[PDB]
Amino acid sequence: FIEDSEAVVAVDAVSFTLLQDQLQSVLDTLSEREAGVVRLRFGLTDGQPRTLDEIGQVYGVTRERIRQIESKTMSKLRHPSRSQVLRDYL
Amino acid sequence: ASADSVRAYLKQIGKVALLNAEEEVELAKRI
Amino acid sequence: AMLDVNFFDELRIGLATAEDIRQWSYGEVKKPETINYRTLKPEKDGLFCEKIFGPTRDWECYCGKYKRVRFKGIICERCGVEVTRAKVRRERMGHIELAAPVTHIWYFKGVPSRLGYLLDLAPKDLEKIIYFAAYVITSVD
Amino acid sequence: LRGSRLGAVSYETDRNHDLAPRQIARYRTDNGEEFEVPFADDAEIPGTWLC
Amino acid sequence: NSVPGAPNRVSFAKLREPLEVPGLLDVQTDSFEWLIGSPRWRESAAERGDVNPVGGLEEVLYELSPIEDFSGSMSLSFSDPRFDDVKAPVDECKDKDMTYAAPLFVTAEFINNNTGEIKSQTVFMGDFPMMTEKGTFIINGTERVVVSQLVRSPGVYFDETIDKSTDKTLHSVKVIPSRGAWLEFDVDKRDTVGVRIDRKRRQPVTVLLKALGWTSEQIVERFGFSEIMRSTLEKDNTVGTDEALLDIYRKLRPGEPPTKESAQTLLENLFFKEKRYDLARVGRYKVNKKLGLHVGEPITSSTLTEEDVVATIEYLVRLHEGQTTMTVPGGVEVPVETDDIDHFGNRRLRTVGELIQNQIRVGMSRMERVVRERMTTQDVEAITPQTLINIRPVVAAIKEFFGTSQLSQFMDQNNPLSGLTHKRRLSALGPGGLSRERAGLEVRDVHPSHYGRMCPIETPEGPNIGLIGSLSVYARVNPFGFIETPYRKVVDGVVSDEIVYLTADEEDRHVVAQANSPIDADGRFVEPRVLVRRKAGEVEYVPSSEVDYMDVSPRQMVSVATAMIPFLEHDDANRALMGANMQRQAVPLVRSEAPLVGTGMELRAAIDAGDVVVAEESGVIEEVSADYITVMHDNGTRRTYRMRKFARSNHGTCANQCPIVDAGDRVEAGQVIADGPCTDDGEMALGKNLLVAIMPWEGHNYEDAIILSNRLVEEDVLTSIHIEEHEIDARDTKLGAEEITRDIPNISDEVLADLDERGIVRIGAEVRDGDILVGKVTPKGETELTPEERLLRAIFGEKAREVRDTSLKVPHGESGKVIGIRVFSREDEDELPAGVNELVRVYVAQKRKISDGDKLAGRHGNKGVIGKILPVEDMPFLADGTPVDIILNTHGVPRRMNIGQILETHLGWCAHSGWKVDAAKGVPDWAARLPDELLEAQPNAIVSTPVFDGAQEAELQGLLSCTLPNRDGDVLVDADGKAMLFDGRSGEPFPYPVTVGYMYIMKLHHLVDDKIHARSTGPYSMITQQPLGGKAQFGGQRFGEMECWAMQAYGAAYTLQELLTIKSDDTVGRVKVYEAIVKGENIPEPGIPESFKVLLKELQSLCLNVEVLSS
Amino acid sequence: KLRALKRLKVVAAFQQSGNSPMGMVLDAVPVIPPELRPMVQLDGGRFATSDLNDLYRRVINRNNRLKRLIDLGAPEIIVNNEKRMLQESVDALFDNGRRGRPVTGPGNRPLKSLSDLLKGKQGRFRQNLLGKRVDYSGRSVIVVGPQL
Amino acid sequence: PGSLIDRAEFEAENRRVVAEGGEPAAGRPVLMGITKASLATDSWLSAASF
Ligand SMILES: [Zn+2]
Repeated sequence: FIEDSEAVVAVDAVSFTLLQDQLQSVLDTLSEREAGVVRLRFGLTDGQPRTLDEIGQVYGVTRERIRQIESKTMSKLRHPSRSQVLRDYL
Repeated sequence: ASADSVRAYLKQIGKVALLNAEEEVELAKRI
Repeated sequence: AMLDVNFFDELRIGLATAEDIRQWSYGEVKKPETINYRTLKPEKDGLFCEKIFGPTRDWECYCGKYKRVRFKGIICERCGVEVTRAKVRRERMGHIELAAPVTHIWYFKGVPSRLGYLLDLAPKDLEKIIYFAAYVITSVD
Repeated sequence: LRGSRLGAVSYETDRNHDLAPRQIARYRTDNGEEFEVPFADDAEIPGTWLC
Repeated sequence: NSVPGAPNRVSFAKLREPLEVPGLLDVQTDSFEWLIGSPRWRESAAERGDVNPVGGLEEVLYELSPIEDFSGSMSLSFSDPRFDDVKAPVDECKDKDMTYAAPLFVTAEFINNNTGEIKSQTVFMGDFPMMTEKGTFIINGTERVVVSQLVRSPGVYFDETIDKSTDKTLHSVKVIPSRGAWLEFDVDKRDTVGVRIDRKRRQPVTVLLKALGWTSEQIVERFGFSEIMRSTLEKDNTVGTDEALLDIYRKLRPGEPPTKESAQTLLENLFFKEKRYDLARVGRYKVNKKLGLHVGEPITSSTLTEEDVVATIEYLVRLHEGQTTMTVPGGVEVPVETDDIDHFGNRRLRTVGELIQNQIRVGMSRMERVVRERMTTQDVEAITPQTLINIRPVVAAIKEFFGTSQLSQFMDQNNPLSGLTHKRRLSALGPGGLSRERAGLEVRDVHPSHYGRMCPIETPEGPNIGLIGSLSVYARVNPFGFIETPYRKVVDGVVSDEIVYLTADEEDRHVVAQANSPIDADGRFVEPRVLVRRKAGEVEYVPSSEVDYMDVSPRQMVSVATAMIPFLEHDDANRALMGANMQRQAVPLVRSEAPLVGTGMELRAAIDAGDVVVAEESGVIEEVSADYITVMHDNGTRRTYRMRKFARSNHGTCANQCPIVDAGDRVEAGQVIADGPCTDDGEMALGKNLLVAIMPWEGHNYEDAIILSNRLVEEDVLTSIHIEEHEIDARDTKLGAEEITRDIPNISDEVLADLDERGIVRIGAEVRDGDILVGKVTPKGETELTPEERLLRAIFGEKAREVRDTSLKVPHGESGKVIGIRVFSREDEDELPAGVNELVRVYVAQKRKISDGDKLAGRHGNKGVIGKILPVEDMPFLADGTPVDIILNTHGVPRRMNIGQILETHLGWCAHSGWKVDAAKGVPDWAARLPDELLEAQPNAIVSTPVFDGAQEAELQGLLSCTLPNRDGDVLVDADGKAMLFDGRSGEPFPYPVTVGYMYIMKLHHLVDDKIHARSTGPYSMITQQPLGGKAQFGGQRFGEMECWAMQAYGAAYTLQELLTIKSDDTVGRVKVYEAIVKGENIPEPGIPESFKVLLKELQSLCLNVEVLSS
Repeated sequence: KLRALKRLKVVAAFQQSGNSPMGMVLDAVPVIPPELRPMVQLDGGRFATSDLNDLYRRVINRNNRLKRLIDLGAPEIIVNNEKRMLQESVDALFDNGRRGRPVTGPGNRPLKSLSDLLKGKQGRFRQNLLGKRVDYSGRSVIVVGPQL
Repeated sequence: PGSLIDRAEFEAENRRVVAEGGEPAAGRPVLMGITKASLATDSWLSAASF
């Protein structure tokens, strides 16, 4: 009679898969620089979260430029067009 | 049965005779 | 087996030798410790040791160096826990290297005494030999 | 009642391709049996080990 | 009758019952106050049994008194039990979850022998729980009732068997006492007499007889006529008291040195030194009566007397001799028989008093052990009973009894009757009795001694039939614990009014007549040939001179709940049993209409069930309000009775109490002053009087199904309020403290709207499955966030607030309003269990209406679910346009042998329309024996038929043919009892007249909303990975072994593989199945379950190499 | 002849299996995976053992103490007693209630050896391997429909 | 002797052993109750599940 409060919720796992897919599509709407900065900044490609200096190094620019592209991209995604699609997962 | 290992042990340890300070001194010196 | 299918076509029982046992085990428990009293994490070389029996957390070793999938199949060189999925603890076994031999209770006491026939001794007689209450001569010239 | 073994669960695809390359190290026991211990590449391999 | 504000309910009783119904809760209250020693029981003993007081507790203290050390230098005698006042009133204890108790004070006394002192104190013994006024213990805050148990009485059981190898009668005796030992005197296959003493390898008599001080010469002296004993004397094979007792010690104590003094002392120790042997008061009286040793001698000396041993042997050998009676020197002779283990002369009632006494003894003995051990260790001239007595054992024993026991059950209170019937319950399946597996099938049959001592009808119909019953109406429990029964003493063919109570033994001795006999208004019988009962249950026509006892009234054999069934004598015992077991399952409706047709037991079952406020002493009401009645007791004083409006019962039902008096009415003592849940003017009313027709209509009332008008739903005729309780505790945790606060991590302000500020809902918010009744947030600490989740959290600007949400949410399908919220907190000093800083209980409640699948039943066992609630226009209506309200089926009536419902139907109509006996030409013979003021009746006039002296069928025929028309000139129901119904749906009249009437039907507590259940994916068990079980969780339905056989028989292999792999256990397969369903793909191929891998690792753990090799 | 028959049975059984009865003398003893003997923590801190934890702990304690005594070189009395206790506890773990009174614990409840998980009516071999709770399921009370 | 064996195995064994020197094993039909019939199932798995 002991519910294991750690089991796979079934709907949670499939929901996470759907979130992965939808987020991937939305990020693919971003420009190449934008998609790259987002994926690296939030570790969507290897699970390692790269920080601003690493991202500026692998793109060969200054970290201030990386942060500006970051802010611009975030604001673009906050736009309801590509936002309301992902609201429900949260 | 005699399954009680408590008994199987107590009846075993009741064998060797009990000693005294005299024999204790002798034993300790020997040891 | 470790990896299973639905092609199972023969379930074959049979007594297991200790040689088969220390090749099953993925480690050896030696300390009668269940879980630390204060931090509530398994002990090393205990009855729940993650090194012996696999991680309690999905793709995380004990000391927390490797904590993601990209590190899988590897063993962290300091806490020794192999980073993998956390259901191996359902399947990895241990063993205990005894200091002296010991006998079963199923093939001896269960009527009829299979050992009792085997070595040609009555059950009650053997219940005095394998509980340390009678000597035995093994050979003579 | 509701209880759970103190622990955690992850929901991520078990990608079998893009991982961190390993490096199997041999560790001879006193009796001489060999027990493979996979280690990562950039990883200081210890001289001794509990097999 | 005899109750001031009695509903004027005209009875059909042809007879006249002399004795009133007793104090229906005396079996509980008198037993408990016997335990205490209340002045009430003191005066009761002064009346009957004034020989001496036995205050329960007192007896325990006296028997224990004193605790003497082995050295015999120090003695302790706790004595004079005393009770303080209850620490808190009832309602406060029930609200604050306190156990309603009162302290025990006892004068302990310690005495040193050598120097000489007494050390007297007043030691606090413990907080002892107390019976309420309603015969219940409020233990732990609930309402628990201790059910009386039936157990074999200590005594001598002479019984015999036959031997098919020899064909000889083999008699035997057992004397199983309390706290003693077993002894057997048997007569074996040969003509010898085994005397097996304490379970080990028999004995010849002579060993004991000499050891008992009886020489072979003395053996002949008393047993000369006993040719069997004389033959055994020849067979003695041993002589001499010393040698015999020496061989006793050598055998009974195997291998123990048979020294004379140890053996001599052992004889006493086992049988006469009363510290290891005590057949109690009950057994002593039993054996005294059996052997007739003593009559006026007070019941004392609760230990064996060797005088009785030799009498036992003599009685046994004369029983084998085939004697009729036996005279023992020093006592009046007794007759010679055997004994049965059912006859209520051998099964006694260990009432609540005796059970609590036994548990207190189990406590006191432990206390005594500890006391004496410490006394020995303690130094002398320094100690006192305060330093000796440990009161932990007594408290522990009483707690483990009231809580955590089989014989202390939650009072099932769905309706008041279920309360009064969970009391008065006899249960044979208790500790010290028999389990439902060791239950001899001879213990469940109604031995003919049950007549007037235990109802043969009412028993649970589950796997408990006969193990649980209920006391009769007039039964009364003897001090010793034997179920007495009142009878009328008939002398010189003259029936008197001097009620005399008799146990089962004197029921066997004497001869018993019937109450429905022609008494000729003088005590005189009329016909000489009279129905009567003999000893062995035989029924015989005795001449009317040898009758010495007559029954007090009919309906004496029957319980309380079954006596409320009208026309019971027409119903079969199966369906009457069902009717009695479902008359305790009705729910309290919002209107509570009294039954139009009933027995005399609707008023006496409410004024004594405790769920009706009673005017204690006469007065005039001043302020009648929905909460409080103020009565002005004549002599100055005033008293405010307080109601319990909308109080949750122990099964979720309402417990309202509304007054029935006005501000100027005068009340008398013992009057009903306020109805309870199921009551109307003081008469037990569990259901409504619904119009019923008995046609089979369109297959909706097919096979016990019942259809209803929509009038029942609309006008709120059948509607039960259910108050459910939810509870969340703010327990401490290692990571931090769980805070009941409004804010919750992801919970938006939309759902949060209900929560006020503390976290609790506001009284009145209509909660629905999923609402946040109490908002509690639990610390979680820092845990890794998946890259994807981190991205979303940042993009949408939502942070973590690691503290996790575990708020209480209303269970699935438990909507309704929030009647009240009760908050217990540690800051308020509320004594919550350790670790709980706050425990809040929310009482949600819903007004459930009748619904398809709800179970309705009459009073006759005619249960049935509601197949369909039809609209009001497609319902067969009369010629007047009045639609019928339910439509039962016909095919269920004749094959179930319960035509009671039909008679109840016809009489019901008669009682509604009102009759007028056409006595213009004199009272017709049809009513020649009918009482006065039944020659005419008014519409909706209440009537009653007692159970076994009810309405003779002829009376019903004539009444049915003598009803007055409704409003026009229209006799709707003709003499046959049927009426011409018009089909409401089609329109054409039905071609044949149909039975209509008013039947009283109830709403059972098997509602659909408590039963419907569904699961797609929910919680999972822990060790094995199957779905969980029960409606409290989600769980699934056990696809058991027999269903596996069923689908093997069809050949459905793929479905079996499904239901046993990827719906229950295939751990990695379930999530893949769900993902494939959502993505719209073929359901994946199932895998090995998780019950063929735990097995594999167990077999590789018991060292059995179980392996799978395809080849 | 008959006594030979019954003996003849088991001896040829070992001969034909070619299994070399050594399996009766149990050297290194295998330990069942942790999850099959869960230490669930019921909310409130109350831990829940599985009673196979306790038996395994007993065997391990006695083995450790035996190793210690062997190193010290205790007199034959103590070493033989401790070997006896090892044997007793291994026997208890593989079956509790056989070869003597049951090894009990709190409330004098007998423990649950591996055998009591694979025997009688509560073993896997007479239980959940008969019936299984299933998802995608429900129940309800039934009524008659003379329209379907 | 006294052991109970399936008929098909019995006849197949006799067919095998008439060659390599001929000797018949003498068999007699037996009637056993359903319980005993189940007890002689070959599969240890079902046998234990019983
Ligand atoms: Zn590590």
